[PDB]
Amino acid sequence: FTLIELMIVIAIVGILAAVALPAYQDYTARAQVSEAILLAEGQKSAVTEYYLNHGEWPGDNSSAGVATSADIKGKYVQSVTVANGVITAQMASSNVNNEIKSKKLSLWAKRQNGSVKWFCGQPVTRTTATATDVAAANGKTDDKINTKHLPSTCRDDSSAS
Amino acid sequence: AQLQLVESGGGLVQPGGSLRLSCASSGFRSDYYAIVWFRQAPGKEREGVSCISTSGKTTIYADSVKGRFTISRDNAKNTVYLQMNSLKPEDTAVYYCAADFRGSRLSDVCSYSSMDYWGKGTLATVS
Ligand SMILES: *[C@@H]1O[C@H](C)[C@@H](NC(=O)[C@H](O)CO)[C@H](O)[C@H]1NC(C)=O
Ligand SMILES: *OP(=O)(O)OC[C@H](O)CO
Repeated sequence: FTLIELMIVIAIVGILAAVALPAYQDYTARAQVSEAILLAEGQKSAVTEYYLNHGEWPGDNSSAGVATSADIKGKYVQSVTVANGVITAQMASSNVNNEIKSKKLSLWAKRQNGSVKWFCGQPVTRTTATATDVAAANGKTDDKINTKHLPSTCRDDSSAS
Repeated sequence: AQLQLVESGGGLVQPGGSLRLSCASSGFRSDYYAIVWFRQAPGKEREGVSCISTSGKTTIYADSVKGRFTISRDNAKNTVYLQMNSLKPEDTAVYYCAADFRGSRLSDVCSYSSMDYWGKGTLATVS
């Protein structure tokens, strides 16, 4: 070989040293969202019982017999709120991923003639404790977890039945 | 878990007058409660008048005070106001202020049952 080959080798080494990386932030955000999913999954044992024994969905945390919203905290979750049978979990604000900072996800159920279906996805809201339909959050504050930061099994739409 | 409520603003006014009642609550999480106003006339029993939700976007009234009473909440001063207009001689009673615990600051449930704390009461007579 000669000097040209060595220079080309050095250039190739420099090229390989600085290379683009895939979007690994989305996977980390997906991993961190699972904590809020698990924390919200633990409050459905006290909502279904109230609905079954009273005929209407719980209005607040007091009616469902769960702890205070600000007291349901984890490593990346700061609050879990129950409102008209809808469970909303909010992320933290300081030591989290830059993409799921102060964002919310929902967990609601719809009653069928022989089962009670459960849905997971973006935030939704109800209107009355005796209603059977849900609508979008429309918070106008950009507090919705993006689709890319959710599992493929947790992307239900507000009109799903 | 020792919230206390103080009621002030009562007085004596002629019929057709206006009065402003204020309830001040201090201690721990005072923004997690729903303030409900009661009224007890001599001879009769206690009854509900107005209620306000924790979120502040749900206010209910009584059939006998519809269109004449207004209730507002200001969390900055930790006070809840109840304004009366077009007073009637049949409104002579003692007003009380009490709170109900709701584990959320974004609730919309108002109820007149199962109250926790209470207040001393304020005197309001019209003649
Ligand atoms: C629990 O939440 C219920 C929604 C509420 N019920 C109502 O508001 C009425 O059914 C009118 O919709 C209950 O009063 C709440 N229970 C307690 C103990 O606060
Ligand atoms: O009042 P709640 O428990 O729903 O929480 C309010 C907010 O999330 C502050 O943490």
